[PDB]
Amino acid sequence: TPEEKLLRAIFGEKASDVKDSSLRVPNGVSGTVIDVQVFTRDGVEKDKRA
Amino acid sequence: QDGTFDKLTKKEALMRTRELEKLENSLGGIKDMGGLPDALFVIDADHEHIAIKEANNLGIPVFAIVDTNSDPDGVDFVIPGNDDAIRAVTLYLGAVAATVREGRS
Amino acid sequence: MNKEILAVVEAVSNEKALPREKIFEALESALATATKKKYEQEIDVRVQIDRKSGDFDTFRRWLVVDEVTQPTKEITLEAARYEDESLNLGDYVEDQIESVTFDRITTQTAKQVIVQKVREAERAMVVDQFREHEGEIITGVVKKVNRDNISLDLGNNAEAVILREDMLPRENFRPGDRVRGVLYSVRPEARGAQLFVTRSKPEMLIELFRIEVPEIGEEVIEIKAAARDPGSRAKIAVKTNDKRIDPVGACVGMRGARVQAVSTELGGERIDIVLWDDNPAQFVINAMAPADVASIVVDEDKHTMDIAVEAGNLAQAIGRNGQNVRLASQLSGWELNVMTVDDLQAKHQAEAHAAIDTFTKYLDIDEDFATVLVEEGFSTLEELAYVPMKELLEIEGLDEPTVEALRERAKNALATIAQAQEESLGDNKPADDLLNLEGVDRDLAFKLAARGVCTLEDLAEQGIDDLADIEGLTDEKAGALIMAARNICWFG
RNA sequence: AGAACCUUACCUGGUCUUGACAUCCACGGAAGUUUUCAGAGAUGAGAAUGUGCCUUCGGGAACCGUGAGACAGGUGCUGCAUGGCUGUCGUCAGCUCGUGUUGUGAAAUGUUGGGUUAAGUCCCGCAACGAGCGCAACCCUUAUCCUUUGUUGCCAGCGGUCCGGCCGGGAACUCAAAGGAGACUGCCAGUGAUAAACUGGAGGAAGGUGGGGAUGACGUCAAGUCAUCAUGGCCCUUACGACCAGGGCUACACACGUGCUACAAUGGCGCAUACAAAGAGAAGCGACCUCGCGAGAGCAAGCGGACCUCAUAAAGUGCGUCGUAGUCCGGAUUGGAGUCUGCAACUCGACUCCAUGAAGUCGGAAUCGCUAGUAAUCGUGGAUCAGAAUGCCACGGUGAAUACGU
Repeated sequence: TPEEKLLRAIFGEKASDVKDSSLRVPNGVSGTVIDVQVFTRDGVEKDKRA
Repeated sequence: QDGTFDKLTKKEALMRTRELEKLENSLGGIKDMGGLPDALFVIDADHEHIAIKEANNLGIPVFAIVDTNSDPDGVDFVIPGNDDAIRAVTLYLGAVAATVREGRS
Repeated sequence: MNKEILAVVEAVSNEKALPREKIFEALESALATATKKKYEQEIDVRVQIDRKSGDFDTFRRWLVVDEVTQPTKEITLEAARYEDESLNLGDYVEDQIESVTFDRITTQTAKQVIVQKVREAERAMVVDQFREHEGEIITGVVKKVNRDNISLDLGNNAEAVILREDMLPRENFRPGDRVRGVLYSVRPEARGAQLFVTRSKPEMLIELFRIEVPEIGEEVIEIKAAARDPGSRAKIAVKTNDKRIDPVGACVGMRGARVQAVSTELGGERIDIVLWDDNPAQFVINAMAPADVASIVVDEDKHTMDIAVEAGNLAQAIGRNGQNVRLASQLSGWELNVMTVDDLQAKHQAEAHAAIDTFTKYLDIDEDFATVLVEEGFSTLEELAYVPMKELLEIEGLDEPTVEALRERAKNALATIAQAQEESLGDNKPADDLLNLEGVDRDLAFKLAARGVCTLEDLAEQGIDDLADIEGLTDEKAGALIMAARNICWFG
């Protein structure tokens, strides 16, 4: 819409990709996250948590 | 009042004021009155014979200050008296306007 | 990016006929609200959009106050003047903060605020358009039927409502039906329906007659009054200044065709058309149609009229459930009492006897002289006390001394009656005597006087036990009032 | 908006009829194509060769022949049975309606008058107040300017020049094609009833609707067309329908209508040379070179088009020259030799060469056109068209006189 098109001005993104949805995970189990591994194929920019 | 000089061309701008002006001085003072009148207070019934006879075709009660050269037959409530001078109108109109004012209560 | 802001403002301005300024003010408020939600603390935020570039700056602001209660939104005058010496109490200090990235979240908020402003201004335009048509018959299509109202579509995004009270009792509308009704109210409410339409009120009848009778639209015939029982029966009163036109005949039309068209639009409502008269009694006779009136007695003081009818016409004059008398009373503005000729005579004889008994009792006159006063039209002690002396002197056998004595007796009888009621309750006598004791309200004085305690002496003679049953009087308050009364009566 | 045949509806004569042409049904034959022909041709007698698709192969579609018919056909009569279309009063300013109003009424009033105008065009007055068809304005073309684009259009300043805008190159210019600016009594003065408006002036490319055009109010002639076509009747249907060859529409004591060419010296002939616009073009326009005195022919660029071609404009001018004559005026008519179109030029084409040389020497009664880039005069293009203009429709060159006035 005109308001979604206005993202080009301040944010800069052309059309925010094409659609919008964040890979969310399913249910059935609780837990406590004890250990996180991040492996990076060489050449790719490491983000701040890596 | 809002336009007719900037909405369109200047040729029709000056012209449509004349359509307003010629309609104002002859009709404009009756504009906000809907329906047939109820009493015509007339200043002269002689040269305005077409005025007094137009109400009798509609049964409106007429009031007219007539002179000796006028015709009393047309008007119902005939008021005799001089009405040609300017001084007589000062006594006439100011008095009869108050009679409608006491009726507006 | 830049030119895209201008293209969006131009597209929205042209499509919604809305001021660009109002859209920007709302986008600024939307972005300020979206910014406030990204901070954990309650901050105040101003956003300013540049009208040429579409670029926007975000400012956190603090209100300059004397005492700071909210450190997240308020700053002391001393601290504000450290940044700008020109600032006063009530001004704002502004810090430029990082403008929120225009993600699909801000985009959705901006869309919602635009849609809200578009609706607010579409609504203002609808109110301004329909304000000139207040009092007129509008035609709508039924969009939705609820239990309590009907929503009409008028076109051009204008919605009207008919309330349940504004409908006829037997009407059943379906979505897609066409409905006519009078626009009787335009409300500039920020939420809800703005246009209120009626089919039940008298204005619907008046405007249907204006459309169906050209002589009413041309102001040749005037509707003076309308009384209505919606979907059952109505009465209209018509006048004309043109003696060549029958106003009733014009409203009925050829074989009733005009009145039947109006009746059909109102679901078969029966319409009586009556001639307006400037004489109230003649107008009420006309309003009572189709019942024949035998006599009318007018009570100007009570604004009531007693209507005598023949015993055969009584049921017609009252009508089904009193509908005819009620519609005539609403049309005339008078309270109308319908009775038989025999009942009216019996009522007048009972009133005359009650007036004679009152005059004999209070004026110390004989029954023969009291009868003469009633035959001359005097019914009350007030009339005899206050009427001009000339009218009393027109009565055969009254001289100026006897009229003066009669007026003095009438005034004294009125004073006696007033004093009696003022001592029976708490109007004046007990509102001064019994209420002398400090603490006596007017209600308590009337409660005391209802027990026969009318004076401050009567209260001084009471025990606490004699007053214990008076609602709102405690034994302590009773004891205090009796002692106050005794202090004034016995020790003053 | 163009009759040699065709056209063509007419005449002489040769032929044919459910047919020149259409829908429907029956059976055969594909259709098609080539050839010999009877005869003036039509039509008819034939003779070869081919015999394609769908396959419901016991039949449809495409198409020819034969037969029966119901019909088809008619430029045959009625324009006063009519539609459509069109002419004219006249691009004159007029023709009416609604409601109110006056009169018994038919009707009148409005639209009448004082002014003014191209104009019931506006203005004022008015028992009338508004509305509609017209007038005007809106549309097209031309009148100057700015902006966009720059080819096949153009050449100012810029280099090479077979010195041709031909070639680099340039974007202002002419020109081109789109959109706007602009002229509206807008400004001034006098006049005029402080009206409308008129007569001058200013600025302006243009000034009083700038010029031209389209546009044609109710109705009038019971105008014209039945032959464009459509169509009620009426009538023919071995016919007034149909097919072919040839003729006629062009014939000729005579009168009128409309033009062309002239009667000459601001004129004719010869030589040299200047200046257009617009339009047309594919079984069509035709360079160039070449044979040809000429009309044209041969080979053949380019161009289904701002480029190529028709297409090298005429008076004008400069000069020579004739010398008021029926003559270097005029050229009708007539004989001979040819050019192309087309099956065909005799009745009955245009054109060309050589020869020929008429009437006519500015026109009586009477009558017509035209008020400006008009009259007059000159040359060009186009539709029609195989071919066939002096006509009609368009274009531009040159360029007047007079309008006291009713």
